Amino acid sequence: STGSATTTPIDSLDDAYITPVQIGTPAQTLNLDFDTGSSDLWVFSSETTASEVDGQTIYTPSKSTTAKLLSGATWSISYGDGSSSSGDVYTDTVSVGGLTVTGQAVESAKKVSSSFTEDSTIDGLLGLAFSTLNTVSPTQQKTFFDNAKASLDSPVFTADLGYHAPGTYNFGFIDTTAYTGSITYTAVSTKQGFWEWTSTGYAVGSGTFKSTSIDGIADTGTTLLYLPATVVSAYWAQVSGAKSSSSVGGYVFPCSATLPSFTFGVGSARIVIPGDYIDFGPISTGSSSCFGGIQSSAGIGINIFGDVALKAAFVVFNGATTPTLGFASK
Repeated sequence: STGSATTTPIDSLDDAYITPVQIGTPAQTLNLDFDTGSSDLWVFSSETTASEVDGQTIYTPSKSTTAKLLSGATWSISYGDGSSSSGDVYTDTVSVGGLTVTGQAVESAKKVSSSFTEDSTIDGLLGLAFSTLNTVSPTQQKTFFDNAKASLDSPVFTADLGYHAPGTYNFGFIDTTAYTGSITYTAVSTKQGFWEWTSTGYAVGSGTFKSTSIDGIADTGTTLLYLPATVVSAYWAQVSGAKSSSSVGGYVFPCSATLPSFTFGVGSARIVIPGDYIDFGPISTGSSSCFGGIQSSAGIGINIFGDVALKAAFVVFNGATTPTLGFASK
């Protein structure tokens, strides 16, 4: 089997992407944030504290003839940005782009933090990291991909995120029309439960490539590119007036600037992030200070190849017995 679904930016900045997901019988379609940095499929629901729901579409398990309470199971998750959610668990039928999993754990939120409430466009998350990170207790649950894998034509999914445009998540096949040149594959460590890999270096604009190993995670659920302070300083030094602002929470730059590109290495291959992808616009409405899309990972504890990086590539998440990651230009 295979599946193919369009993923759409939630706003004009590509802050996140939403993908429609069918849950239950008859189908209830919710728009979920596919997150290769976590491993829980959770939704706003009829159980979510009413004051914490503001415009989201909810899953109502009592209206699904295939929903079953997973008795005794609870979940609770905290994300790198400080947001969180928790609740109980149902199993139900879940379909993405025509690919159906029966008995998928659907984690129903009883509580969500303010950032989730305030984002009316995201109805929940669909985790695509390794199932070892799943938070359900006392019986850990599998991700949608893990459940689908054996049925797929090939044990892979691909992320093809757009810049200010829709893109695609495919399951079970590689669309050879969706990228240019060849796909370069690179090793993955699953030790921390992430799609963790090592970039071979970087360049700033038309500058020379610096060969250096940068360990990080491919994370579709993180907006920006978080890299070591040395690398980030070298990038922003090429933008007149750019500076790190403790008050704003990162590097800012004059909105009048033209940003240089940023290149990262994948083995001997190179992925070029155009300068425009690194512009996250005014820090506040009407400001002439703009927020940068490359930020320091210092104090996160891990480097993160978030959407800024991933949307410059066609990315293969290869879930074979020994997982790997592939990157192609597009």
